[PDB]
Amino acid sequence: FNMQCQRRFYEALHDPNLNEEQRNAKIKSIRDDC
Amino acid sequence: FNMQCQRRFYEALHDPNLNEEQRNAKIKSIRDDC
Amino acid sequence: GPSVFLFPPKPKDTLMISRTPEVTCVVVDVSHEDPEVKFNWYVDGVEVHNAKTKPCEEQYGSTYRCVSVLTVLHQDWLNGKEYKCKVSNKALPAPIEKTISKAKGQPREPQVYTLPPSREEMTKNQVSLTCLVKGFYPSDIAVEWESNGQPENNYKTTPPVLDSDGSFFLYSKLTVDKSRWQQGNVFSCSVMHEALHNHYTQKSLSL
Amino acid sequence: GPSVFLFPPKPKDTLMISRTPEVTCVVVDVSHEDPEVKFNWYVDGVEVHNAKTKPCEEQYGSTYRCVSVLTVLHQDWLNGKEYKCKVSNKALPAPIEKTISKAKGQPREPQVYTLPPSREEMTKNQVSLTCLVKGFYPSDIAVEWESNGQPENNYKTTPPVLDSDGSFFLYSKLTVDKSRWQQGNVFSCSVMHEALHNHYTQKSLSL
Repeated sequence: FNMQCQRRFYEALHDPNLNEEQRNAKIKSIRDDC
Repeated sequence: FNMQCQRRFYEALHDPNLNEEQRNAKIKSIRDDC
Repeated sequence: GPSVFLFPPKPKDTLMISRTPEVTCVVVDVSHEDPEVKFNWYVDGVEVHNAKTKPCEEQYGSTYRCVSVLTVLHQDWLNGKEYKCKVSNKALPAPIEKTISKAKGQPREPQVYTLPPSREEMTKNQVSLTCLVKGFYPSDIAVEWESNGQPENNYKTTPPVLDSDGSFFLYSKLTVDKSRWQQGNVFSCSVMHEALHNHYTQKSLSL
Repeated sequence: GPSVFLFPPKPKDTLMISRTPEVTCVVVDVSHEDPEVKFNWYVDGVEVHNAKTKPCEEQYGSTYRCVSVLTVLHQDWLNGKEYKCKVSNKALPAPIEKTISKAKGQPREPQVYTLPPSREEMTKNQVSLTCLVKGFYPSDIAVEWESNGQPENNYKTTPPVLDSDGSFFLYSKLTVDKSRWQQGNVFSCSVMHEALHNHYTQKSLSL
């Protein structure tokens, strides 16, 4: 699997500066543009 | 547990020179007398 | 009458962004006279509509099995959201509802340790490469093996065992010919768990 | 109605002449109006009389459960004799029969391998001593730990896992304080199985 995207997923998942809406959008971006 | 008796039990259990009757008796003596 | 089962996603699918986690609703023993089922799906009680429901399939007893599959967002499953399947049928006065979610409780990070074959096992034609995974909570986990950037599929993993401190452990055993092991090939245990950084860690094992 | 379960002896009890193997017949959900059961025991179909039957006891609800325990000969269990429990009660039109015996198949001897703690686990307060037991059939087995001639009870053992060659394996893990491990104490994994010489083997592990 692509370890780059997995790292970006995890960092977004646990980013305390993101609320649920911002976290979903950034995870959706990783899911879609990897 | 007593390892002596356990050895004697196992030897009686697998002795090819004992039929079921003779094996039961040797095993019963082991279990009864030590 | 018809009975309903609701299955959670595979642990690996919830953890790896490359996968698609799904929740699976299975209704069995739908009568032959009323072969039609309707599924409703809900996330924390709010209906969702993206389910893939395939047509019902007839079984031996002439009753019908019917499966609906709901894909879920990784972060919603990991954040404890509650997934509900409702099954409606004419043979039923009231629809059946089952609900599932992730195991509750503070997550705990697995410690991963590789243990090489003992000297006694080296006398055999095949040896056991051991991966000990201990201290994790909840019990959802995936363990895999690779070598030289290729998957090794000849392993068996024990079910998680509840330890005395409220955490789980398991062992994974990869069997390899002693010749492969003695030629110094590097093997790796890969563990996927919610409480690991990146949900992923890989431990190596080599002679 | 009333239902009957028949439990095999403990694997250790059938193997060690110091122990007494027993088969246990449990009937639950006996009506309150007929708090009366009759046990009949049979070995390969021939009635035997040595069972110890305790009086029925009533549970929550009004129903009763009723237990009968039959001691068996080690060699008879190991040699595949078939033990049958017949439960009779006035509520039941027909008595209920249950039968058990040892798993059948060529016995295979377990290979026992102790694995010391990973060098990376020596940074923690406690370490894991591992006993790998593989290649055994049938799955009936007992595993215990010792040190300095005294039992060590702080272990967890996985249930047996069927391996791909028709044999079973398991791991047993003994948790010890690292200090105990580092001060040179000898620890022992003891395994009991019908395919071991003397039904018993013990393997040691130390720094």
